[PDB]
Amino acid sequence: ITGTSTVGVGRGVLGDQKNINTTYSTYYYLQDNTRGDGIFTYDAKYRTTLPGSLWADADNQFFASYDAPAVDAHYYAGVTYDYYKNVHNRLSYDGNNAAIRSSVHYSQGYNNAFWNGSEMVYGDGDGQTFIPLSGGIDVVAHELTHAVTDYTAGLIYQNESGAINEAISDIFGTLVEFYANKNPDWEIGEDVYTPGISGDSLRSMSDPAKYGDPDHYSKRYTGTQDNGGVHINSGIINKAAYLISQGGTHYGVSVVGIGRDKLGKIFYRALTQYLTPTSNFSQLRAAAVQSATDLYGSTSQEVASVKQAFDAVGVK
Ligand SMILES: [Ca+2]
Ligand SMILES: [Ca+2]
Ligand SMILES: [Ca+2]
Ligand SMILES: [Ca+2]
Ligand SMILES: [Zn+2]
Repeated sequence: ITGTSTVGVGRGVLGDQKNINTTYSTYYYLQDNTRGDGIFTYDAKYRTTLPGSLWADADNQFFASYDAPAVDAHYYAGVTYDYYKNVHNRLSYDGNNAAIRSSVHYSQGYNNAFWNGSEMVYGDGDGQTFIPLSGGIDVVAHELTHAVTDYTAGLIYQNESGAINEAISDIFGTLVEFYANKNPDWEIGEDVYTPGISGDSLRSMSDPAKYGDPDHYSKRYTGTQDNGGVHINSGIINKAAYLISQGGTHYGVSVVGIGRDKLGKIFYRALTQYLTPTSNFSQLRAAAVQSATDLYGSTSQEVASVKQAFDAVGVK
C-alpha cells in the first residue's frame, strides 16, 4: 500500500511487548517500509488460499490474541533481514532487497511453518504440539533461510542435498537467535513446541541423538520417508556445525571451537560460493574447508577445526 511510515506497538505470541513498523493509509497495515522493498504480513484467516489479506488494523495497537502471530512474524522477519544485512552484507534473500511476505493463521490447527518458494507461511499450531509458529525466532529465521538457499546454492530438497539444505536453515536460524540475544541456545523450536512440557524442542544441534536423530554418518537414515531423511540426517551436519563453533570431543575426536561468528562466515561463504543443487555431505566438507581456507589460510586453526568436526561426525 502507499501511505505514511509509522510505528505501532503490540504483543507477540509469548506475551512480550514490541514496537513494529507499519504503514498508515486509512488503516494501519503490517507493512514495514524501512527494510529493502518492504516486509508485508498477511492474514490467511484460517484458510489455505495465499497470501490472504494484507494485515489491516484500525488503531496501530496489536494487543488482541488474534494479532499475536502477525506481530511476531512481522518483527522476526525484520530481525532476520537485519542479521543478513549487517553480518553478511546481503540485502534480503535474493541479494537485491526482494520484499519479504508472510501469511499467518494458515489453515486450522496446522503444526508447521514453511517457505513455499515465494513467501513464508505459518500455522497457529493445535495448542498442544505447537503454539503459533512465528513466536519462535529460530523457526522464522530457519524458514527464511530456505529462501536464501533457493537463490544461491539451490540445494534440492531430497537425500543428502536436502539434509544440507535443512541443516543450513537450522544453523542460520540459531545464529539469528544468538544475534537477537533472545535467550539463545543450540536447540530448534523450543519457544513454540509443546507448551505443556518444559525443556524440550523439535531438534537439538548440540546433541541430535536426544530426539533420536543421527549424530554420525554411520547412523544416517537410508530409507524414503521425509524425502530421504532431510529432517533426520540434518542432525549429522548440525552436530558438525555445533562442534566447529563450540568445540568438544565426539566419538573420540577432539575439536577446538572457533566460535559462532566464524562458523557463520565459513558456512555463508560455502553456501553462496561453492555449494550446488546436488552437493552431498562429502562436497559440503570440501566447500567448508575451502571457505575456511579462503578466509583464514590453509594452515589456520579454523581450517583445522572444520576438518576435525567433519571427521568427528564421520564425513570424509
Ligand atoms: Ca488494534
Ligand atoms: Ca532459545
Ligand atoms: Ca533455539
Ligand atoms: Ca515444550
Ligand atoms: Zn526447513
